[PDB]
Amino acid sequence: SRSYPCDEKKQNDSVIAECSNRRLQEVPQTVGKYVTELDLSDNFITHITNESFQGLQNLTKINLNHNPNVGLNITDGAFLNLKNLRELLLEDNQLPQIPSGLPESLTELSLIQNNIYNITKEGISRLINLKNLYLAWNCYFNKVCEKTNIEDGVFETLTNLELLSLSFNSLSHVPPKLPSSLRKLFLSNTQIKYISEEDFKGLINLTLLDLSGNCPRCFNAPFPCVPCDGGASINIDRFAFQNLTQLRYLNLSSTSLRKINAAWFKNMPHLKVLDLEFNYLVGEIASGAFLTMLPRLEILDLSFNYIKGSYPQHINISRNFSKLLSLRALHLRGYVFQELREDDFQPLMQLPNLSTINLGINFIKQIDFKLFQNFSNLEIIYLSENRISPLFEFDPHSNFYHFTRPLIKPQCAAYGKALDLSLNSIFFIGPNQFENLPDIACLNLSANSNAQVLSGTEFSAIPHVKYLDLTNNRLDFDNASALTELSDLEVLDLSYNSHYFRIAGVTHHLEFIQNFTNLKVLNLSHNNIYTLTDKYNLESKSLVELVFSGNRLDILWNDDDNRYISIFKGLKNLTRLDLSLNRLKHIPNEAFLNLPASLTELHINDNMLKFFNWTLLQQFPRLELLDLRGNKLLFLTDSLSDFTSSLRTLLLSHNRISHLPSGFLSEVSSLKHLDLSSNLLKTINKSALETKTTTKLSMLELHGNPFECTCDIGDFRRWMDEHLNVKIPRLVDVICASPGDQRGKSIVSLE
Amino acid sequence: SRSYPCDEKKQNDSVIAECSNRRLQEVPQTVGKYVTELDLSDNFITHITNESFQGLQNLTKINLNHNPNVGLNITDGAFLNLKNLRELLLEDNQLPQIPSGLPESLTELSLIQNNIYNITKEGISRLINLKNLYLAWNCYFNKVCEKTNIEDGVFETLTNLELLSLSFNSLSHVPPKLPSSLRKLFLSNTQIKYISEEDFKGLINLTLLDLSGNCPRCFNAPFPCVPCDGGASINIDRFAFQNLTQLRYLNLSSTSLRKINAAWFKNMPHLKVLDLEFNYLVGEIASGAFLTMLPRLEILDLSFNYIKGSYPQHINISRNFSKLLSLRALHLRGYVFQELREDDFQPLMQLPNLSTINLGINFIKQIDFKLFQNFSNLEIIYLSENRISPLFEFDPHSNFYHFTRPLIKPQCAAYGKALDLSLNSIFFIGPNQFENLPDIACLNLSANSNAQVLSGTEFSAIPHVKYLDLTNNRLDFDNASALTELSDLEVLDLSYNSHYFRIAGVTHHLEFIQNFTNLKVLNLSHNNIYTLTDKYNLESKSLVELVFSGNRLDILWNDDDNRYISIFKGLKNLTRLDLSLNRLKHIPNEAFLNLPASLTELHINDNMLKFFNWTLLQQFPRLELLDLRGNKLLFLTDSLSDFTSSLRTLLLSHNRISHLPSGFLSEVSSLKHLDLSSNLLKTINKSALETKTTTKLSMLELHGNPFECTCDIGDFRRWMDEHLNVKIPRLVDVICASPGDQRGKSIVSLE
Ligand SMILES: *[C@@H]1O[C@H](CO)[C@@H](O[C@@H]2O[C@H](CO)[C@@H](O[C@@H]3O[C@H](CO[C@H]4O[C@H](CO)[C@@H](O)[C@H](O)[C@@H]4O)[C@@H](O)[C@H](O[C@H]4O[C@H](CO)[C@@H](O)[C@H](O)[C@@H]4O)[C@@H]3O)[C@H](O)[C@H]2NC(C)=O)[C@H](O)[C@H]1NC(C)=O
Ligand SMILES: *[C@@H]1O[C@H](CO)[C@@H](O[C@@H]2O[C@H](CO)[C@@H](O[C@@H]3O[C@H](CO[C@H]4O[C@H](CO)[C@@H](O)[C@H](O)[C@@H]4O)[C@@H](O)[C@H](O[C@H]4O[C@H](CO)[C@@H](O)[C@H](O)[C@@H]4O)[C@@H]3O)[C@H](O)[C@H]2NC(C)=O)[C@H](O)[C@H]1NC(C)=O
Ligand SMILES: *[C@@H]1O[C@H](CO)[C@@H](O[C@@H]2O[C@H](CO)[C@@H](O[C@@H]3O[C@H](CO[C@H]4O[C@H](CO)[C@@H](O)[C@H](O)[C@@H]4O)[C@@H](O)[C@H](O[C@H]4O[C@H](CO)[C@@H](O)[C@H](O)[C@@H]4O)[C@@H]3O)[C@H](O)[C@H]2NC(C)=O)[C@H](O)[C@H]1NC(C)=O
Ligand SMILES: *[C@@H]1O[C@H](CO)[C@@H](O[C@@H]2O[C@H](CO)[C@@H](O[C@@H]3O[C@H](CO[C@H]4O[C@H](CO)[C@@H](O)[C@H](O)[C@@H]4O)[C@@H](O)[C@H](O[C@H]4O[C@H](CO)[C@@H](O)[C@H](O)[C@@H]4O)[C@@H]3O)[C@H](O)[C@H]2NC(C)=O)[C@H](O)[C@H]1NC(C)=O
Ligand SMILES: *[C@@H]1O[C@H](CO)[C@@H](O[C@@H]2O[C@H](CO)[C@@H](O[C@@H]3O[C@H](CO)[C@@H](O)[C@H](O)[C@@H]3O)[C@H](O)[C@H]2NC(C)=O)[C@H](O)[C@H]1NC(C)=O
Ligand SMILES: *[C@@H]1O[C@H](CO)[C@@H](O[C@@H]2O[C@H](CO)[C@@H](O[C@@H]3O[C@H](CO)[C@@H](O)[C@H](O)[C@@H]3O)[C@H](O)[C@H]2NC(C)=O)[C@H](O)[C@H]1NC(C)=O
Ligand SMILES: CCOCc1nc2c(N)nc3ccccc3c2n1CC(C)(C)O
Ligand SMILES: CCOCc1nc2c(N)nc3ccccc3c2n1CC(C)(C)O
Ligand SMILES: *[C@@H]1O[C@H](CO)[C@@H](O)[C@H](O)[C@H]1NC(C)=O
Ligand SMILES: *[C@@H]1O[C@H](CO)[C@@H](O)[C@H](O)[C@H]1NC(C)=O
Ligand SMILES: *[C@@H]1O[C@H](CO)[C@@H](O)[C@H](O)[C@H]1NC(C)=O
Ligand SMILES: *[C@@H]1O[C@H](CO)[C@@H](O)[C@H](O)[C@H]1NC(C)=O
Ligand SMILES: *[C@@H]1O[C@H](CO)[C@@H](O)[C@H](O)[C@H]1NC(C)=O
Ligand SMILES: *[C@@H]1O[C@H](CO)[C@@H](O)[C@H](O)[C@H]1NC(C)=O
Ligand SMILES: *[C@@H]1O[C@H](CO)[C@@H](O)[C@H](O)[C@H]1NC(C)=O
Ligand SMILES: *[C@@H]1O[C@H](CO)[C@@H](O)[C@H](O)[C@H]1NC(C)=O
Repeated sequence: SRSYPCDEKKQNDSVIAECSNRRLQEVPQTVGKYVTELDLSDNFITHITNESFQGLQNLTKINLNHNPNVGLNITDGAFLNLKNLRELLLEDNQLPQIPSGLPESLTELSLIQNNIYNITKEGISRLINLKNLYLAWNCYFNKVCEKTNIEDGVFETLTNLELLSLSFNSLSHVPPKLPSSLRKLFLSNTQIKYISEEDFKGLINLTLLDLSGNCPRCFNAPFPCVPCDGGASINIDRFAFQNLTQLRYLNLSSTSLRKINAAWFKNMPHLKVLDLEFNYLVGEIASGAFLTMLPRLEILDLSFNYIKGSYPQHINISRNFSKLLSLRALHLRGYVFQELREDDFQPLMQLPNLSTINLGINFIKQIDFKLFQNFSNLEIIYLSENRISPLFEFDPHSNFYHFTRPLIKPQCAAYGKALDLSLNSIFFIGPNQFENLPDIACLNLSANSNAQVLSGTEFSAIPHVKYLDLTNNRLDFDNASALTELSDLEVLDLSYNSHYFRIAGVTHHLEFIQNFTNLKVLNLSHNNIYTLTDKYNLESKSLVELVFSGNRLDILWNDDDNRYISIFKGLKNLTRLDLSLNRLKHIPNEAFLNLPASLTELHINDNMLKFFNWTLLQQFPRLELLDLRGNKLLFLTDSLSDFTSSLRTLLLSHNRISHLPSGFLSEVSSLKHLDLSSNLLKTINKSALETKTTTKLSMLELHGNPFECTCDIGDFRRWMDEHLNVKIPRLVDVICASPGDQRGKSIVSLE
Repeated sequence: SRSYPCDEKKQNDSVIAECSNRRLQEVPQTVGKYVTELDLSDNFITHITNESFQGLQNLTKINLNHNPNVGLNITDGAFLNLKNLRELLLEDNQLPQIPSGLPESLTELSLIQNNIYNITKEGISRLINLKNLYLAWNCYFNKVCEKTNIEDGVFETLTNLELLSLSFNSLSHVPPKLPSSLRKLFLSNTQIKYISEEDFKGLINLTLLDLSGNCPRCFNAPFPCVPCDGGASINIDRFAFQNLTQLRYLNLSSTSLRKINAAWFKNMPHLKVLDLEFNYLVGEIASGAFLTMLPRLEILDLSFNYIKGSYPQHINISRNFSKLLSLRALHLRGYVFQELREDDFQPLMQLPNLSTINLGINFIKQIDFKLFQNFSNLEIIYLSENRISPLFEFDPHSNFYHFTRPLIKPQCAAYGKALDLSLNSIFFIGPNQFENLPDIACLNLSANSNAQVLSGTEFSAIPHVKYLDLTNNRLDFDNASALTELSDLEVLDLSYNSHYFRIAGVTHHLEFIQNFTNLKVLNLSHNNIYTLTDKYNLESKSLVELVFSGNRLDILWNDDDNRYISIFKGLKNLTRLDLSLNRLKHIPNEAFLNLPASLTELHINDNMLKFFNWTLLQQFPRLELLDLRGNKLLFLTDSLSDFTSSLRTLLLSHNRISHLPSGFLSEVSSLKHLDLSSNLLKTINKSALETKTTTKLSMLELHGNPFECTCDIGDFRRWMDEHLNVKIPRLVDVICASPGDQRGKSIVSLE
């Protein structure tokens, strides 16, 4: 009753099977007949008939995507026997045609990233229960392909269809006779140079229209890009939008617009979000009649509208921006101006809800920072990637014109008002740098090439910063009072400040750490710390988490040196310590005993450790997680039960362990998750995993071990059959290296 | 007659065996009896008896360093049977004593890095042929160890001894009764507070004396450091040096000297190198009477004399520096001053021979650069690691107080006068930055945080730069005219300028490359180049070498994009191309065929390639070296000789190849060096390696293949004996992965 090759899961009272990435050459017939969802994606399967899915009654969803990995053949009516089938995902299979004989039970069908140039009534019209249909990315860029032929009224007969995506195919015309049920319609990069009055008429319900990339703006495009003749603007009929009163989302990005007709929006009182990126809008941003027509708009994206070859002193914002009442986020990137003056943003200052200004990639040399104060609600000021100084490669499921991730890390933003100045030129913070700013809880100074010695006065004008990102500078920590003006500081990120730490001759002072009452998280990673001046110890009463990865503890804890022996002992509250990537061959016993006893989580992974003294765990009563992955360890104690009562998770993967000690797990009742994968194990003995008392072990990962498949391994199989409460993942990757005839086979199949 | 386990090399008409790092548990009995030198270092050997070396007549040299790797037991008289044994290297063996009954034939004995606390007549005084004796690093730092007992008169009887190294042991006094034949005496870090008149009295042959680290300067020490009481200076009697008239080299580093007694040098006409580092000499550097005593001095190291807690405006250089008329290099690092004024260096400007001035690590904010022109001979101006703005962990065989590597890369300095500005704050190069400089052939701007768009005017004042290091900046290459003012430019390093390259939205211009008539070497590595503006090709008629590693050719050569297909074709002179670390899964055939036909050397290593089209090698008539290492490749052609006339070296290591096709070594007469190491080969059939016609192959690397050890290998073993002209290195590392009873065995030992 151990599921193979697939893994069985429990989700919303329905059990699902994950067969993905298992190197399968066909549809496994061992799939449990009770499964409602089946993921076959990323395998070698070359064929599908009506015999593949047999016996599966309740199956509602099948993922066949990315098959074969590195010419999928589907028969006519291969899916026909499946009555309960809802969602079918065929993406990236090199299908020359829409498969015929698809069931009429389909509510969702994704053919994305295939060779299909023909949308036919024969394959489509019969399925009337379709909600979502994904045809995108069949013909695009420099791919060898044909123009998409859409047979007349192929879509007319799906009267339930709420979503249609034809994006990234050669179309040249909006398809006629679209069902009035359409909610979202994606026409992006379809080569449609003209939008008529007739095109969208029947759609009274449209929530979203994507016309983007038709007559694109092609200068400096990171994809093969073909403009309309002379680089003309897309032609939109004055009345093209008259009948869309429900539109929430309009994507006009990269349509080469020099002009917005305000009457496009006349009939769109509720428009939420308008994507205007990659057009020529500098003229419209300055005048902009259409901005009077957008009272409910929450998100405006004007990014990359810059005039080629122009570096203007200031950005010209129309007073009519003040008419955008509901505006939440304003995105202006790639406008390209020299200087931000307080009076240039005047139209934005009265807007009640505007929480976000995105000025990224403007090459801005200077900003009058007092201007953000005069706004009302700003929670996010994103200045990243400017010149501010002191004083298939494309994911088909992603937005094509910008990244969709948060501008600021959620963990920083959740503290309060956020100012992101990262990837700029502020190499020295003077006395007046932060004056007349709002009360900033979240500050990103990352990547400023800052070489200064922070003296304790630099942040006085913004004392309430909780989260400070100083990463990727060259900071010189020469002052014990550094940063201590921020008394409320919770998270401090010092990563990638290695510049001065690497020099033995200059002085290094980390003592300021102890001066914070509320400091919770400190990241010291990749600083190359091997030496400190006069004070060898880190000390904090508050600190919870310390990331020390990417430093040299191999030097600090060198056998001939007593000085750093207590380096972490003074962090009295510490529950999480990351020692990874320290080049550690061995940790001196006394050094390990000096780690804080409060630790619940300890990462020693990705070092060179040949040696671990397990006895020392006796001094860490709270330790739930020990991560030893990526070391050289050849040996396991047999005594672990007397070393720890607390250890829940033990990660040993990618080590040299050749053997599992008799009664390895005897009496260790704490241990839930043991990862033995990617080791030297030849086999596992009877007495190895046997215990008389209770055990909560729920997961054991053996994959990547060179098991000897002779009868010696029989007992382990018998252990596996006896305990099914212990989950063993990727059974297909648990593989017999010997005997010669068993090579490549899974250890779960044997005489 | 294939040598095992050692590899036997021919050196200066003699024969040496390299046995190092072979995991040998004891001394091999198979060593050729004609070998003059034997390196057993870094093995597991735990025992040396008089039966270990039997049969070896002419052995002059034995290296036992680092055994066992992670207590070497040497029996009394073990080495006695070796009459011709001269050099014995016993380093890092944890020897508790000097091994008794060593041969009287020893000229050189190295006991460095052991546990020996007693130097006795029994172990030493009988070796009267000793020239070099190394006892260093036995007791030092926080190591648990004993003060060194040196038995009275122990060295007295060694009348040929020219080199004695006692450094890093606790001595407390110079040993009495040293032989007058001494040339070089190393007493560093021996805890000697006082040097009397008697200590060196009779050594009239001494050319080198090292007293460094005695009464050390401990502030900011990156090792456990114990100062003399009160941090006081070493006490050197006025007459301590009076008889050493031959002294060339004196190391006084870190002796805590406040004052230098000029009479120390009264009798030292030959003194060439003086090391004064890590003392408190700022006063002496200003006054400097002792300088008059050193007109023959070539090298003076004053580095790290800074006064604690002091950041003076100017360096104060005594007029008496003008007296050093033989000075070649002056090292003043870590003096710590703000500004370098032309007058400050006056005393140096008439020194005829001074070619090197080292100003590293002073935190200098500004220099008046015109001063360097008043000098006479300056070839090396080292300004690295300053504040300049726009206008066991210790190697026992290395210098303890500074790196000995060249200040400037020799490839760069060879061109002429060098200015090294690396690791400063020059973030913008203005019109006057480089005015009044000498004719600078070699310029290092690395790690200056420079974000500018170089327009072609920045270097005009130093138009003759041959070698330009721009690495580790954030350069915005926005101008086709960049650098073109340097018309004689030969080597250009742009590595780690990825900042703006990684942003798709900004413009990227590499066209400037073509404007150089003499450009030879170009490093573009780790720039993350995935997109360029309007001009997709790199073109030069001059270029010989191009390093493209760490870029994205996976993106540039993506299937759906034809734009970069010719990217390297326009480099018509190119013989060397590095395509490593481009994340390549495969290379489009036409993209490959557009690689310059002139290539003699091509590196595709460390990509993701599963496919290589060998046929395409036809278009590369000059290709000697193909580097495929670190890929996923499963497949070799059996037709290879059809595709290449020229291929000398083929590196296949770390790939997926499990099989060698029949009749390969047939007809390929060009291939001397083939590396198949770290592949999946189970065996090699007869059929693989046969050829009728000649085969020039001189090396074949098999290590790391899971070899099958049945009689099916006997075919290959047969081949190996029948060709001794093909050397297979690391034979101990060519190891059978089956049968289970044959595991770990080298393939070279079997029935
Ligand atoms: C022009 O502008 C318009 C409007 O801004 C863009 O429309 C958006 O397009 C993107 C990308 O195609 C859509 O993003 C995707 O949304 C999918 C829909 O998810 C819905 O349902 C799920 C679950 O039922 C909900 O969680 C979710 O809230 C939605 O209600 C998601 O399924 C996608 O997620 C998957 O892919 C991403 C990326 O790989 C992964 O991160 C996820 O884990 C997951 O695997 C994705 O988020 C977006 O929905 C569209 N907006 C609207 C309103 O529908 C156009 O793309 C744009 N044109 C171009 C060419 O840029
Ligand atoms: C310097 O070091 C600091 C401190 O570690 C780093 O900052 C932390 O980075 C880690 C990731 O490395 C963050 O941990 C992750 O947080 C994500 C945020 O989740 C929030 O919201 C979700 C719901 O969406 C909640 O579940 C969650 O409680 C949070 O409220 C999580 O999504 C992540 O969980 C996933 O990944 C981890 C493994 O990475 C799994 O264990 C989880 O099961 C799950 O799969 C993860 O927990 C952490 O939040 C950061 N902390 C802070 C203070 O910001 C810096 O990144 C580092 N700096 C540099 C340069 O590296
Ligand atoms: C105080 O100052 C004095 C004077 O500067 C220093 O004396 C020097 O000390 C260093 C390190 O001990 C010596 O450097 C080593 O010299 C060895 C001897 O080489 C001689 O013979 C070989 C051929 O047999 C020639 O190649 C060479 O030119 C010499 O004639 C070298 O063998 C060493 O190189 C080996 O080790 C290094 C480091 O591991 C490797 O990089 C090399 O590849 C090689 O494996 C090494 O170069 C130096 O010779 C001394 N100078 C003199 C004139 O004797 C003191 O070190 C200093 N005190 C302290 C504590 O720093
Ligand atoms: C950007 O890219 C450039 C161009 O590749 C890099 O600069 C080159 O880097 C390599 C080092 O990787 C240099 O090649 C090496 O040259 C050494 C110089 O030796 C000189 O002098 C000796 C005599 O003392 C002569 O034998 C020789 O002809 C030279 O004149 C050699 O010692 C090296 O040989 C050793 O290593 C190589 C493998 O690396 C082996 O093939 C050899 O057998 C031997 O073991 C090596 O050949 C090259 O000279 C540099 N060129 C220039 C123009 O400087 C940059 O480093 C790179 N930038 C960055 C930041 O990475
Ligand atoms: C301060 O600003 C810097 C620079 O803008 C921010 O660094 C950026 O952080 C983002 C989000 O974490 C990174 O994006 C992510 O990269 C990872 C790893 O490849 C990927 O898994 C995610 O999906 C996402 O793409 C981005 O790489 C990084 N940029 C650089 C150049 O460092 C930083 O996050 C900011 N700090 C705060 C507190 O927000
Ligand atoms: C310009 O200045 C920079 C910075 O000072 C120089 O970079 C430095 O180059 C040296 C010499 O190659 C590097 O040291 C070497 O490191 C290797 C690898 O670890 C080691 O095997 C060698 O023994 C040697 O010590 C050093 O890492 C590097 N420093 C930094 C911070 O990047 C550069 O060489 C200069 N360019 C020229 C033309 O001189
Ligand atoms: C040779 C190095 O001597 C120690 C040192 N370390 C630093 C440092 N990390 N930063 C500095 C910044 C400005 C001025 C001096 C220093 C400095 N200094 C110089 C001094 C102020 C005398 O300590
Ligand atoms: C969103 C930016 O689009 C193109 C661009 N690329 C760069 C660049 N690599 N560098 C710049 C430096 C100074 C001023 C402008 C630019 C610039 N610019 C701006 C502009 C001058 C309009 O091209
Ligand atoms: C401002 O936002 C709130 C919700 O956050 C909403 O109730 C209100 O309608 C918004 N005001 C405007 C002018 O849209
Ligand atoms: C830190 O810097 C401030 C300002 O330079 C200074 O007043 C204070 O003395 C410094 N503290 C130290 C050196 O620990
Ligand atoms: C210890 O850590 C916890 C968790 O963050 C925190 O609530 C508590 O205040 C800390 N103790 C001290 C002394 O700051
Ligand atoms: C492990 O540490 C203990 C101290 O609890 C010590 O007695 C023992 O020697 C250590 N074991 C090894 C193998 O070093
Ligand atoms: C030193 O310089 C003078 C000329 O300034 C030159 O004649 C002499 O040859 C040089 N000496 C050495 C040893 O290079
Ligand atoms: C490069 O810069 C120079 C100097 O500013 C300018 O004259 C020239 O037009 C620029 N060339 C370009 C933009 O390619
Ligand atoms: C081609 O390379 C060789 C070797 O560097 C060089 O001599 C020659 O000048 C180069 N050709 C041109 C056109 O510069
Ligand atoms: C190898 O390249 C040649 C072009 O000369 C092409 O005909 C052949 O199909 C290629 N082989 C493969 C497997 O792509």
